[PDB]
Amino acid sequence: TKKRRNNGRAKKGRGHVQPIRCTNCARCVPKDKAIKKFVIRNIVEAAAVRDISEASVFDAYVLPKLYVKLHYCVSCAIHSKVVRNRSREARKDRTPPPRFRP
Amino acid sequence: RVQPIKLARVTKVLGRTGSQGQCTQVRVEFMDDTSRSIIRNVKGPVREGDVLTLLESEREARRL
Amino acid sequence: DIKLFGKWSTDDVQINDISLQDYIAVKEKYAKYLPHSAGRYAAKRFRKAQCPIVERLTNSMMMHGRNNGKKLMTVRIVKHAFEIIHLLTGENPLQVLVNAIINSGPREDSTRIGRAGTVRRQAVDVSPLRRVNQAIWLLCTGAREAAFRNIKTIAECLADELINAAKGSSNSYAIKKKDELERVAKSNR
Amino acid sequence: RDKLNNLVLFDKATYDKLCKEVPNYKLITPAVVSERLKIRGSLARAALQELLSKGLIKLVSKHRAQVIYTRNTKG
RNA sequence: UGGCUCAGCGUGUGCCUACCCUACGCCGGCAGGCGCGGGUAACCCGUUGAACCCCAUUCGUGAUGGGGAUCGGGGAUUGCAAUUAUUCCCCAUGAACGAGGAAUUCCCAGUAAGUGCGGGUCAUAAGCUUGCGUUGAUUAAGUCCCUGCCCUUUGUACACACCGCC
Ligand SMILES: [Mg+2]
Ligand SMILES: [Mg+2]
Ligand SMILES: [Zn+2]
Repeated sequence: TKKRRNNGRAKKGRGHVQPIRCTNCARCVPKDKAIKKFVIRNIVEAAAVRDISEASVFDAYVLPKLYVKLHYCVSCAIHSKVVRNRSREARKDRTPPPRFRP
Repeated sequence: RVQPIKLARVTKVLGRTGSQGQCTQVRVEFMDDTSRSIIRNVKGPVREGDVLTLLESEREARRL
Repeated sequence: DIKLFGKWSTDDVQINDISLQDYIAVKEKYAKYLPHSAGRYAAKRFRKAQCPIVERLTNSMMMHGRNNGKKLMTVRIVKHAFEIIHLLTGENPLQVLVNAIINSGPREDSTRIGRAGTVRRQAVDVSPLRRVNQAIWLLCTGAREAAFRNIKTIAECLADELINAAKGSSNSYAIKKKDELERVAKSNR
Repeated sequence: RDKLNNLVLFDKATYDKLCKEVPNYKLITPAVVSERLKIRGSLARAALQELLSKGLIKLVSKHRAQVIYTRNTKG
């Protein structure tokens, strides 16, 4: 059965879509098909900030970040458990999951 | 040259770990430096406020 | 003050480390005339801690089949042994025992499940309660194994087990298995 | 470590060893003197009760299985 | 080896159906035997004087005074019937076995284990079983790793249902 009207990709008016290799398994994936992560991590640990701030020779030395763009085929994405299967109704919504800010 | 044995006091219990329970994860602070506080996983029964031996400063640190 | 076995007042002994200061139970609060009590200490977690450590050693000294219920034989051999260590050292037998407990307690260990390098994989330091529990068992086992095919008795075998642990000469099975543990834990960091 | 084959009874070279150095150290039992002088152990009980009648060795415990003695106060 | 010193279950004389539980005294070294009773039972066995253990003796690290396997001789009870040895006692030989591989069972406080005692099976009876009692710990107050279970989601070409199908 046609599981998604989306057909698992964003290709609507496009005839062809250039491919992008997976980061983990190193496999070609269609570009809009692959789930794209944009991690902005701390360049240090959460607990390393206290030790770094002492060694830093600047008083108000702001902490750099880590701007990495990640590409996952759904095989590596499920293995990393970044995406999960949803029910038939729960599959429909396209909003991002909550950000856990508070 | 080598780091001698020091002591640290458990303040809070994080939860179980080791996928069997034989290791419990807790948060400790060092009696030598109260501002110095890390997270250490221990084995055996632990309550809040006790103090335990430590043969090295930092081995593992992670969040469940 | 309590004069355990009629002598050896408990008010003189001390624990040299504060990780064990509140995890040994020879204090004046836990000062008992006799190391025998059906006090139901083990019906709850964090309740064997206040059980007198002399009571705990007495309980842990009976093992291996023919000796699991026999407690009067254990208390008497404990009494014989404590006079033996008091004679051989000149000082308080509880101080002989307490030094044995501290010096034989394995400060760290290691425990994992998956594929391991030699024995274990990751090193995890033990709790002070585990330090006392393992030291008591290791001292008891050293006496138990030393008295299996030799003319020596339990009290004297326990005496050298406590003494070699208290001073430290790598003759106590309680410290020898402790250091054998510390080697593997450090190497598997 | 195949046999101990201790002498059941004393000879001249061990009778004097028992009576010149055994009542010199505090830790004395039929067990300890057995691993020092290489004696049987039933004879050791007989010898110890001899030395108690001779009066050079004090008693401490006197139990049916763990009978212990000691040296008198030195100095 | 001798002395000391303690339990709780629970049971006992028969329609058919013959067969109770035993105190005490005498004989025999013991297994047993002979009379004087009691109890159809909180009335007698029975203050159920059990074992463990407690205190002293000998043993003394040897396949030993551990071990009692195997086997010989003798004596007693039960039953018509004991040989293929019903059972028990006594004198004898004293075997393997010196803590047990890969694997694997049970268990969280009066538990395991030691330890005996009832009931059933019974003319004869327990290494079993069902219950009771004495002594009484270690570690743990957790996890889904190995083994399974429950709820939800999901895929299935399974529906005798994965030991499926193919
Ligand atoms: Mg499909
Ligand atoms: Mg196309
Ligand atoms: Zn991939």
